[PDB]
Amino acid sequence: ILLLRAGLPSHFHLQLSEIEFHEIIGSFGKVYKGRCRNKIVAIKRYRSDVDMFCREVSILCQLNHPCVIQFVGACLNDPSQFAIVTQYISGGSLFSLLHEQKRILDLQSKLIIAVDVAKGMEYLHNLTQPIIHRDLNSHNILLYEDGHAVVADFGESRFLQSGNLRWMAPEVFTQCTRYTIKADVFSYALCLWEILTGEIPFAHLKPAAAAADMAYHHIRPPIGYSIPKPISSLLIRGWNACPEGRPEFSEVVMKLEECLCNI
Ligand SMILES: CNS(=O)(=O)c1cccc(Nc2cc(Nc3ccc(C(F)(F)F)cc3)ncn2)c1
Repeated sequence: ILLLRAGLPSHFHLQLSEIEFHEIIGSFGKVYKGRCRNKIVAIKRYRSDVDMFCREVSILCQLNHPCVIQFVGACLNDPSQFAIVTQYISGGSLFSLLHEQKRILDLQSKLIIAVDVAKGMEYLHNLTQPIIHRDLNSHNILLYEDGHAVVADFGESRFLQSGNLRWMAPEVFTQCTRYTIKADVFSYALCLWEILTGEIPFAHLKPAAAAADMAYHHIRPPIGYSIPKPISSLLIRGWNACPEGRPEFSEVVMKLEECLCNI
Protein backbone atom coordinates (compact mmCIF):
# COMPACT_ATOMS: atom_id res chain seq x y z
CA ILE A 1 0.00 0.00 0.00
CA LEU A 2 2.86 2.51 0.72
CA LEU A 3 5.00 1.26 -2.24
CA LEU A 4 1.89 1.49 -4.47
CA ARG A 5 1.23 5.17 -3.50
CA ALA A 6 4.82 6.02 -4.68
CA GLY A 7 4.82 4.06 -7.99
CA LEU A 8 1.21 4.80 -9.17
CA PRO A 9 1.36 8.22 -10.83
CA SER A 10 -0.33 10.84 -8.64
CA HIS A 11 -3.09 11.73 -11.18
CA PHE A 12 -4.61 8.23 -10.72
CA HIS A 13 -4.88 8.94 -6.94
CA LEU A 14 -8.54 9.39 -6.10
CA GLN A 15 -10.31 10.27 -2.89
CA LEU A 16 -13.55 8.48 -2.10
CA SER A 17 -15.23 11.90 -1.77
CA GLU A 18 -14.61 12.57 -5.55
CA ILE A 19 -16.68 9.51 -6.51
CA GLU A 20 -20.46 9.65 -6.69
CA PHE A 21 -22.06 6.20 -6.47
CA HIS A 22 -25.40 5.69 -8.33
CA GLU A 23 -26.53 2.14 -9.20
CA ILE A 24 -25.24 -1.39 -8.63
CA ILE A 25 -24.29 -3.22 -11.89
CA GLY A 26 -22.43 -6.34 -10.60
CA SER A 27 -22.25 -8.18 -7.22
CA PHE A 28 -15.62 -10.19 -3.73
CA GLY A 29 -17.30 -6.74 -3.27
CA LYS A 30 -19.56 -4.64 -5.56
CA VAL A 31 -19.43 -2.73 -8.82
CA TYR A 32 -21.33 0.58 -9.10
CA LYS A 33 -22.32 2.84 -11.94
CA GLY A 34 -21.40 6.36 -10.88
CA ARG A 35 -19.65 9.64 -11.54
CA CYS A 36 -16.10 10.95 -11.04
CA ARG A 37 -14.31 14.05 -12.44
CA ASN A 38 -17.22 14.69 -14.79
CA LYS A 39 -16.99 11.22 -16.38
CA ILE A 40 -19.58 8.50 -16.28
CA VAL A 41 -17.64 5.68 -14.56
CA ALA A 42 -17.87 2.13 -13.27
CA ILE A 43 -16.50 1.64 -9.78
CA LYS A 44 -15.37 -1.64 -8.32
CA ARG A 45 -15.41 -1.53 -4.52
CA TYR A 46 -13.92 -4.27 -2.25
CA ARG A 47 -15.54 -6.34 0.60
CA SER A 48 -4.10 -11.03 0.96
CA ASP A 49 -6.96 -8.50 0.19
CA VAL A 50 -4.44 -5.67 0.01
CA ASP A 51 -1.89 -7.55 -2.12
CA MET A 52 -4.70 -8.49 -4.51
CA PHE A 53 -5.88 -4.84 -4.79
CA CYS A 54 -2.28 -3.69 -5.25
CA ARG A 55 -1.62 -6.15 -8.07
CA GLU A 56 -4.81 -5.08 -9.80
CA VAL A 57 -4.01 -1.36 -9.71
CA SER A 58 -0.44 -2.01 -10.96
CA ILE A 59 -1.85 -3.96 -13.83
CA LEU A 60 -4.56 -1.38 -14.64
CA CYS A 61 -2.43 1.72 -14.51
CA GLN A 62 -0.20 0.33 -17.29
CA LEU A 63 -3.05 -0.14 -19.80
CA ASN A 64 -3.88 2.01 -22.77
CA HIS A 65 -5.59 0.41 -25.74
CA PRO A 66 -8.96 1.11 -27.29
CA CYS A 67 -10.00 -2.59 -26.93
CA VAL A 68 -9.11 -2.56 -23.20
CA ILE A 69 -11.26 -0.95 -20.51
CA GLN A 70 -9.84 2.52 -19.75
CA PHE A 71 -8.51 3.07 -16.24
CA VAL A 72 -9.48 6.39 -14.52
CA GLY A 73 -8.01 5.97 -11.00
CA ALA A 74 -8.15 4.08 -7.72
CA CYS A 75 -8.65 5.04 -4.03
CA LEU A 76 -5.69 4.22 -1.72
CA ASN A 77 -6.25 6.16 1.57
CA ASP A 78 -6.97 2.94 3.52
CA PRO A 79 -8.26 -0.66 3.02
CA SER A 80 -11.84 0.31 4.08
CA GLN A 81 -11.90 2.78 1.15
CA PHE A 82 -10.15 0.59 -1.51
CA ALA A 83 -11.76 1.18 -4.93
CA ILE A 84 -11.07 0.98 -8.65
CA VAL A 85 -12.58 3.40 -11.21
CA THR A 86 -12.81 2.83 -14.99
CA GLN A 87 -14.85 4.18 -17.87
CA TYR A 88 -18.45 3.03 -18.10
CA ILE A 89 -19.52 1.35 -21.32
CA SER A 90 -23.19 1.92 -21.96
CA GLY A 91 -23.93 -0.95 -24.27
CA GLY A 92 -23.35 -3.61 -21.64
CA SER A 93 -21.77 -7.03 -21.47
CA LEU A 94 -21.59 -9.50 -24.35
CA PHE A 95 -23.22 -12.02 -22.00
CA SER A 96 -26.28 -9.75 -21.60
CA LEU A 97 -26.58 -9.10 -25.34
CA LEU A 98 -26.40 -12.79 -26.26
CA HIS A 99 -28.21 -14.58 -23.44
CA GLU A 100 -30.42 -12.02 -21.63
CA GLN A 101 -31.56 -9.64 -24.35
CA LYS A 102 -31.15 -12.58 -26.83
CA ARG A 103 -30.36 -10.10 -29.63
CA ILE A 104 -29.64 -11.60 -33.03
CA LEU A 105 -26.39 -10.39 -34.60
CA ASP A 106 -25.11 -10.96 -38.12
CA LEU A 107 -21.68 -12.40 -38.96
CA GLN A 108 -20.06 -9.02 -39.48
CA SER A 109 -21.12 -7.69 -36.04
CA LYS A 110 -19.97 -10.95 -34.39
CA LEU A 111 -16.58 -10.87 -36.05
CA ILE A 112 -16.08 -7.19 -35.18
CA ILE A 113 -16.61 -8.17 -31.53
CA ALA A 114 -14.29 -11.18 -31.88
CA VAL A 115 -11.60 -9.00 -33.49
CA ASP A 116 -11.66 -6.22 -30.93
CA VAL A 117 -11.45 -8.79 -28.12
CA ALA A 118 -8.53 -10.43 -29.92
CA LYS A 119 -6.90 -7.03 -30.39
CA GLY A 120 -7.14 -6.19 -26.68
CA MET A 121 -5.64 -9.57 -25.84
CA GLU A 122 -2.84 -9.23 -28.41
CA TYR A 123 -2.01 -5.96 -26.63
CA LEU A 124 -1.96 -7.52 -23.17
CA HIS A 125 0.25 -10.39 -24.30
CA ASN A 126 2.78 -8.31 -26.19
CA LEU A 127 3.55 -5.68 -23.56
CA THR A 128 7.24 -5.59 -22.44
CA GLN A 129 5.94 -7.24 -19.29
CA PRO A 130 3.00 -9.41 -20.53
CA ILE A 131 -0.30 -9.69 -18.71
CA ILE A 132 -2.57 -12.69 -18.52
CA HIS A 133 -6.22 -11.69 -18.15
CA ARG A 134 -7.02 -15.11 -16.60
CA ASP A 135 -10.80 -14.39 -16.34
CA LEU A 136 -11.81 -13.75 -19.95
CA ASN A 137 -15.52 -14.55 -20.50
CA SER A 138 -18.60 -12.93 -22.01
CA HIS A 139 -19.24 -11.08 -18.71
CA ASN A 140 -15.96 -9.20 -19.19
CA ILE A 141 -16.40 -8.31 -22.85
CA LEU A 142 -18.31 -4.99 -22.80
CA LEU A 143 -19.84 -3.21 -25.77
CA TYR A 144 -20.10 0.28 -27.06
CA GLU A 145 -23.39 1.22 -28.76
CA ASP A 146 -21.62 1.21 -32.14
CA GLY A 147 -20.77 -2.48 -31.75
CA HIS A 148 -17.04 -2.39 -30.91
CA ALA A 149 -15.84 -4.23 -27.79
CA VAL A 150 -13.37 -3.93 -24.91
CA VAL A 151 -11.94 -6.35 -22.38
CA ALA A 152 -12.73 -5.47 -18.79
CA ASP A 153 -12.11 -6.65 -15.24
CA PHE A 154 -8.51 -7.39 -14.40
CA GLY A 155 -9.52 -8.77 -10.97
CA GLU A 156 -7.80 -12.07 -11.60
CA SER A 157 -5.05 -10.78 -13.90
CA ARG A 158 -1.36 -11.56 -13.27
CA PHE A 159 1.96 -10.45 -14.80
CA LEU A 160 3.73 -13.30 -16.69
CA GLN A 161 6.93 -14.83 -15.08
CA SER A 162 10.38 -14.62 -16.91
CA GLY A 163 9.09 -35.77 -9.29
CA ASN A 164 9.82 -37.78 -12.46
CA LEU A 165 7.34 -37.03 -15.17
CA ARG A 166 7.02 -40.44 -16.88
CA TRP A 167 4.87 -41.81 -14.09
CA MET A 168 2.97 -38.60 -13.27
CA ALA A 169 -0.81 -38.41 -13.63
CA PRO A 170 -1.97 -35.86 -16.21
CA GLU A 171 -3.50 -33.44 -13.62
CA VAL A 172 -0.28 -33.55 -11.56
CA PHE A 173 1.83 -32.96 -14.72
CA THR A 174 -0.39 -29.91 -15.42
CA GLN A 175 -0.18 -28.60 -11.85
CA CYS A 176 3.60 -28.65 -12.21
CA THR A 177 3.88 -26.91 -15.66
CA ARG A 178 2.72 -23.28 -14.69
CA TYR A 179 0.33 -21.46 -17.03
CA THR A 180 1.15 -18.99 -19.73
CA ILE A 181 -0.61 -16.43 -21.85
CA LYS A 182 -2.09 -19.39 -23.74
CA ALA A 183 -4.63 -19.97 -20.98
CA ASP A 184 -6.25 -16.79 -22.35
CA VAL A 185 -6.48 -18.18 -25.92
CA PHE A 186 -8.48 -21.18 -24.64
CA SER A 187 -10.89 -18.86 -22.85
CA TYR A 188 -11.08 -16.69 -25.99
CA ALA A 189 -11.93 -19.76 -28.05
CA LEU A 190 -14.96 -20.64 -25.91
CA CYS A 191 -15.90 -16.94 -26.11
CA LEU A 192 -15.70 -17.06 -29.94
CA TRP A 193 -17.92 -20.17 -30.00
CA GLU A 194 -20.27 -18.50 -27.60
CA ILE A 195 -20.52 -15.51 -30.03
CA LEU A 196 -21.19 -17.60 -33.11
CA THR A 197 -23.73 -20.02 -31.62
CA GLY A 198 -25.19 -17.52 -29.18
CA GLU A 199 -25.04 -20.24 -26.50
CA ILE A 200 -23.28 -20.41 -23.11
CA PRO A 201 -20.71 -23.19 -23.29
CA PHE A 202 -22.26 -26.45 -22.00
CA ALA A 203 -25.39 -24.49 -20.96
CA HIS A 204 -26.95 -27.67 -19.54
CA LEU A 205 -24.03 -28.16 -17.09
CA LYS A 206 -22.87 -26.22 -14.07
CA PRO A 207 -19.52 -24.37 -14.26
CA ALA A 208 -17.54 -27.02 -12.41
CA ALA A 209 -19.06 -29.87 -14.42
CA ALA A 210 -18.15 -27.99 -17.64
CA ALA A 211 -14.59 -27.44 -16.40
CA ALA A 212 -14.28 -31.12 -15.47
CA ASP A 213 -15.54 -32.43 -18.81
CA MET A 214 -13.21 -30.11 -20.73
CA ALA A 215 -10.19 -30.87 -18.60
CA TYR A 216 -10.58 -34.58 -17.87
CA HIS A 217 -12.91 -36.19 -20.44
CA HIS A 218 -11.37 -33.82 -23.18
CA ILE A 219 -14.80 -32.60 -24.42
CA ARG A 220 -15.31 -29.37 -26.32
CA PRO A 221 -18.55 -27.84 -27.52
CA PRO A 222 -20.09 -29.13 -30.74
CA ILE A 223 -18.72 -27.50 -33.87
CA GLY A 224 -21.56 -27.62 -36.41
CA TYR A 225 -20.81 -27.90 -40.14
CA SER A 226 -22.43 -24.40 -40.58
CA ILE A 227 -19.42 -22.71 -38.84
CA PRO A 228 -17.08 -21.21 -41.49
CA LYS A 229 -13.73 -22.98 -41.98
CA PRO A 230 -11.25 -20.25 -40.88
CA ILE A 231 -13.22 -19.94 -37.65
CA SER A 232 -13.62 -23.60 -36.79
CA SER A 233 -9.90 -23.81 -37.38
CA LEU A 234 -9.31 -21.11 -34.74
CA LEU A 235 -11.72 -22.93 -32.48
CA ILE A 236 -10.08 -26.28 -32.89
CA ARG A 237 -6.56 -24.96 -32.39
CA GLY A 238 -7.59 -22.37 -29.82
CA TRP A 239 -8.99 -24.90 -27.36
CA ASN A 240 -6.33 -27.53 -27.71
CA ALA A 241 -5.56 -29.29 -24.44
CA CYS A 242 -1.86 -28.70 -25.27
CA PRO A 243 -1.36 -24.97 -24.61
CA GLU A 244 1.69 -24.80 -26.90
CA GLY A 245 -0.61 -25.71 -29.81
CA ARG A 246 -2.93 -22.70 -29.45
CA PRO A 247 -2.43 -19.77 -31.74
CA GLU A 248 -0.85 -16.44 -30.75
CA PHE A 249 -3.42 -13.60 -30.72
CA SER A 250 -1.58 -11.71 -33.47
CA GLU A 251 -2.55 -14.67 -35.75
CA VAL A 252 -6.11 -14.77 -34.35
CA VAL A 253 -6.34 -11.11 -35.35
CA MET A 254 -4.82 -11.81 -38.80
CA LYS A 255 -7.42 -14.53 -39.61
CA LEU A 256 -10.49 -12.74 -38.33
CA GLU A 257 -9.67 -9.49 -40.20
CA GLU A 258 -9.24 -11.68 -43.27
CA CYS A 259 -12.80 -13.00 -42.60
CA LEU A 260 -14.15 -9.42 -42.35
CA CYS A 261 -12.75 -8.80 -45.90
CA ASN A 262 -15.18 -11.53 -47.17
CA ILE A 263 -18.23 -10.92 -44.81
C1 LIG B 1 -14.50 -1.14 -12.50
N1 LIG B 1 -14.24 -1.53 -13.89
S1 LIG B 1 -13.77 -3.16 -14.15
O1 LIG B 1 -13.35 -3.24 -15.54
O2 LIG B 1 -12.97 -3.63 -13.03
C2 LIG B 1 -15.33 -3.98 -14.09
C3 LIG B 1 -15.43 -5.13 -13.33
C4 LIG B 1 -16.64 -5.79 -13.28
C5 LIG B 1 -17.71 -5.29 -13.99
C6 LIG B 1 -17.61 -4.14 -14.76
N2 LIG B 1 -18.78 -3.71 -15.45
C7 LIG B 1 -18.88 -2.61 -16.30
C8 LIG B 1 -20.09 -2.41 -16.91
C9 LIG B 1 -20.21 -1.32 -17.75
N3 LIG B 1 -21.41 -1.03 -18.43
C10 LIG B 1 -22.72 -1.48 -18.17
C11 LIG B 1 -23.70 -0.99 -19.02
C12 LIG B 1 -25.01 -1.36 -18.86
C13 LIG B 1 -25.38 -2.23 -17.86
C14 LIG B 1 -26.85 -2.59 -17.74
F1 LIG B 1 -27.36 -3.14 -18.89
F2 LIG B 1 -27.17 -3.39 -16.67
F3 LIG B 1 -27.60 -1.47 -17.53
C15 LIG B 1 -24.41 -2.73 -17.01
C16 LIG B 1 -23.09 -2.36 -17.17
N4 LIG B 1 -19.18 -0.49 -17.99
C17 LIG B 1 -18.05 -0.77 -17.35
N5 LIG B 1 -17.84 -1.79 -16.51
C18 LIG B 1 -16.39 -3.48 -14.81
